[PDB]
Amino acid sequence: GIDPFTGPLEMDSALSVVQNLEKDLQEIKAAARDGKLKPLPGETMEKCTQDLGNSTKAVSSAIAKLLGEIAQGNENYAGIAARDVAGGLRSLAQAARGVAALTSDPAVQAIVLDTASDVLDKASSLIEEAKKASGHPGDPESQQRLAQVAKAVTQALNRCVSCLPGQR
Repeated sequence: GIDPFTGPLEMDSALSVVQNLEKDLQEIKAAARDGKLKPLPGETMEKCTQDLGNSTKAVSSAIAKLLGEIAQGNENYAGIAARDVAGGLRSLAQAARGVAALTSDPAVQAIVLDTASDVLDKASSLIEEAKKASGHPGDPESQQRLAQVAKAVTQALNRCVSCLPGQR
Protein backbone atom coordinates (compact mmCIF):
# COMPACT_ATOMS: atom_id res chain seq x y z
CA GLY A 1 0.00 0.00 0.00
CA ILE A 2 0.93 3.65 0.48
CA ASP A 3 1.01 4.80 -3.13
CA PRO A 4 3.03 7.96 -3.87
CA PHE A 5 0.84 8.96 -6.81
CA THR A 6 0.19 12.31 -5.15
CA GLY A 7 2.16 14.11 -7.85
CA PRO A 8 -0.14 14.63 -10.88
CA LEU A 9 -3.29 14.77 -8.73
CA GLU A 10 -3.87 18.25 -10.18
CA MET A 11 -5.82 16.71 -13.05
CA ASP A 12 -8.27 14.95 -10.73
CA SER A 13 -8.60 18.16 -8.74
CA ALA A 14 -9.19 20.09 -11.96
CA LEU A 15 -11.85 17.56 -12.94
CA SER A 16 -13.63 18.43 -9.71
CA VAL A 17 -13.49 22.11 -10.69
CA VAL A 18 -15.06 21.41 -14.08
CA GLN A 19 -17.69 19.18 -12.47
CA ASN A 20 -18.44 22.10 -10.15
CA LEU A 21 -18.63 24.34 -13.22
CA GLU A 22 -21.36 22.26 -14.86
CA LYS A 23 -23.32 22.30 -11.60
CA ASP A 24 -22.69 26.04 -11.33
CA LEU A 25 -24.35 26.61 -14.68
CA GLN A 26 -26.97 24.00 -13.75
CA GLU A 27 -28.29 26.45 -11.17
CA ILE A 28 -27.97 29.21 -13.74
CA LYS A 29 -29.91 27.26 -16.39
CA ALA A 30 -32.89 27.00 -14.04
CA ALA A 31 -32.33 30.60 -12.92
CA ALA A 32 -32.26 31.91 -16.50
CA ARG A 33 -35.32 29.82 -17.33
CA ASP A 34 -37.10 31.33 -14.33
CA GLY A 35 -35.85 34.82 -15.09
CA LYS A 36 -33.25 35.34 -12.39
CA LEU A 37 -29.69 35.56 -13.77
CA LYS A 38 -27.64 38.65 -13.02
CA PRO A 39 -29.15 41.31 -15.33
CA LEU A 40 -26.75 44.04 -14.20
CA PRO A 41 -25.67 45.97 -17.32
CA GLY A 42 -22.45 47.12 -15.69
CA GLU A 43 -20.54 44.81 -17.98
CA THR A 44 -21.74 45.56 -21.50
CA MET A 45 -22.39 42.75 -23.98
CA GLU A 46 -19.49 43.95 -26.12
CA LYS A 47 -17.14 43.33 -23.19
CA CYS A 48 -18.70 40.00 -22.21
CA THR A 49 -18.51 38.72 -25.79
CA GLN A 50 -14.96 40.07 -26.07
CA ASP A 51 -13.95 38.36 -22.84
CA LEU A 52 -15.68 35.21 -24.06
CA GLY A 53 -13.53 35.22 -27.18
CA ASN A 54 -10.39 35.71 -25.10
CA SER A 55 -11.49 33.00 -22.67
CA THR A 56 -11.95 30.76 -25.70
CA LYS A 57 -8.43 31.40 -27.01
CA ALA A 58 -7.03 31.13 -23.47
CA VAL A 59 -8.27 27.62 -22.72
CA SER A 60 -7.58 26.66 -26.35
CA SER A 61 -3.95 27.43 -25.55
CA ALA A 62 -4.31 25.51 -22.29
CA ILE A 63 -5.52 22.31 -23.96
CA ALA A 64 -2.50 22.51 -26.28
CA LYS A 65 -0.36 22.21 -23.16
CA LEU A 66 -2.20 19.03 -22.15
CA LEU A 67 -1.77 17.60 -25.64
CA GLY A 68 1.94 18.32 -25.35
CA GLU A 69 4.11 15.27 -24.68
CA ILE A 70 2.88 12.61 -22.25
CA ALA A 71 2.70 12.49 -18.46
CA GLN A 72 4.41 9.28 -17.40
CA GLY A 73 3.53 8.53 -13.79
CA ASN A 74 4.35 12.00 -12.51
CA GLU A 75 4.54 15.34 -14.30
CA ASN A 76 4.07 18.97 -13.24
CA TYR A 77 3.11 20.65 -16.53
CA ALA A 78 0.37 18.07 -16.95
CA GLY A 79 -1.09 19.26 -13.66
CA ILE A 80 -0.45 22.94 -14.32
CA ALA A 81 -2.14 22.71 -17.72
CA ALA A 82 -5.05 20.94 -16.05
CA ARG A 83 -5.33 23.94 -13.75
CA ASP A 84 -5.00 26.28 -16.73
CA VAL A 85 -7.93 24.74 -18.63
CA ALA A 86 -10.12 24.91 -15.53
CA GLY A 87 -9.44 28.62 -15.20
CA GLY A 88 -10.22 29.23 -18.85
CA LEU A 89 -13.45 27.27 -18.59
CA ARG A 90 -14.53 29.35 -15.59
CA SER A 91 -13.85 32.55 -17.50
CA LEU A 92 -15.72 31.06 -20.46
CA ALA A 93 -18.80 30.14 -18.42
CA GLN A 94 -18.80 33.43 -16.51
CA ALA A 95 -18.67 35.46 -19.72
CA ALA A 96 -21.34 33.33 -21.37
CA ARG A 97 -23.76 33.59 -18.45
CA GLY A 98 -23.19 37.34 -18.50
CA VAL A 99 -24.22 37.49 -22.15
CA ALA A 100 -27.41 35.59 -21.32
CA ALA A 101 -28.16 37.95 -18.45
CA LEU A 102 -27.75 41.04 -20.62
CA THR A 103 -30.05 39.84 -23.40
CA SER A 104 -33.80 39.63 -22.80
CA ASP A 105 -34.51 37.21 -25.64
CA PRO A 106 -35.69 33.84 -24.24
CA ALA A 107 -33.81 31.76 -26.80
CA VAL A 108 -30.26 33.03 -27.13
CA GLN A 109 -30.06 32.98 -23.32
CA ALA A 110 -30.28 29.19 -23.30
CA ILE A 111 -28.12 28.84 -26.41
CA VAL A 112 -25.16 30.80 -24.99
CA LEU A 113 -25.23 28.78 -21.77
CA ASP A 114 -25.79 25.47 -23.53
CA THR A 115 -22.71 25.96 -25.69
CA ALA A 116 -20.65 26.92 -22.63
CA SER A 117 -21.97 23.79 -20.93
CA ASP A 118 -21.05 21.73 -23.99
CA VAL A 119 -17.53 23.14 -23.69
CA LEU A 120 -17.05 21.98 -20.10
CA ASP A 121 -18.87 18.74 -20.95
CA LYS A 122 -16.23 17.79 -23.50
CA ALA A 123 -13.54 19.40 -21.34
CA SER A 124 -14.54 16.99 -18.58
CA SER A 125 -13.67 13.94 -20.67
CA LEU A 126 -10.61 15.85 -21.84
CA ILE A 127 -9.43 15.80 -18.24
CA GLU A 128 -10.81 12.29 -17.66
CA GLU A 129 -8.76 10.96 -20.57
CA ALA A 130 -5.73 12.97 -19.40
CA LYS A 131 -6.11 11.44 -15.93
CA LYS A 132 -5.86 7.98 -17.47
CA ALA A 133 -3.05 9.02 -19.81
CA SER A 134 -1.05 10.27 -16.82
CA GLY A 135 -1.00 6.67 -15.64
CA HIS A 136 0.35 5.52 -19.00
CA PRO A 137 4.08 5.90 -19.89
CA GLY A 138 3.14 6.95 -23.40
CA ASP A 139 -0.13 5.41 -24.51
CA PRO A 140 -0.97 5.56 -28.24
CA GLU A 141 -4.76 5.22 -28.01
CA SER A 142 -5.13 7.57 -25.05
CA GLN A 143 -3.41 10.42 -26.88
CA GLN A 144 -5.43 9.73 -30.04
CA ARG A 145 -8.69 10.09 -28.14
CA LEU A 146 -7.29 12.96 -26.08
CA ALA A 147 -6.56 14.91 -29.27
CA GLN A 148 -10.08 14.25 -30.56
CA VAL A 149 -11.82 15.40 -27.38
CA ALA A 150 -9.47 18.39 -27.15
CA LYS A 151 -10.66 19.54 -30.56
CA ALA A 152 -14.24 18.87 -29.48
CA VAL A 153 -13.69 21.46 -26.75
CA THR A 154 -12.35 23.85 -29.38
CA GLN A 155 -15.42 23.25 -31.57
CA ALA A 156 -17.73 23.97 -28.64
CA LEU A 157 -15.81 27.15 -27.84
CA ASN A 158 -16.03 28.28 -31.46
CA ARG A 159 -19.74 27.43 -31.42
CA CYS A 160 -20.29 29.48 -28.27
CA VAL A 161 -18.75 32.62 -29.71
CA SER A 162 -20.73 31.93 -32.89
CA CYS A 163 -24.11 31.58 -31.17
CA LEU A 164 -23.62 34.95 -29.47
CA PRO A 165 -26.42 37.47 -30.15
CA GLY A 166 -25.06 39.84 -32.75
CA GLN A 167 -28.09 40.21 -34.96
CA ARG A 168 -28.21 43.89 -35.84
